[PDB]
Amino acid sequence: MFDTKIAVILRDDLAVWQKLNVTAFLMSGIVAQTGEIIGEPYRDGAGNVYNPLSIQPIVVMATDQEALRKIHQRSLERDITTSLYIEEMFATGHDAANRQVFSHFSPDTAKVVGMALRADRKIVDKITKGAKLHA
Repeated sequence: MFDTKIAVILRDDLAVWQKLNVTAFLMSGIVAQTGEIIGEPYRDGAGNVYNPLSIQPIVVMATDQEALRKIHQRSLERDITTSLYIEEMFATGHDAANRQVFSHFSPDTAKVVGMALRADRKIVDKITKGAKLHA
């Protein structure tokens, strides 16, 4: 059990492939930020070894555009550093280009399609208010 909680919030209108793509990228940021979540390697019944994974549970949620905006706004207000993915980042597969386009928007104008955060559990619940757990 953990002081913190990991949450991923997606824009509900995304295609399923888009939700999976965004989740993958958001989580890469979460691991980069807190390498301590990675555990021991997985080992199967034949002696095969696999990547170690997050030891901490990950809650996935979805909501609408304007609801995702306030969640974004709440996280900044609470001094949380988040992973963030905007709609325009679907237009290229290049880190430099996507970081560039990302810089063209602010929280009041961005079209956020996903966000992930890891923060003290009570804080996370306040930030994510409104969002629905994903089906």
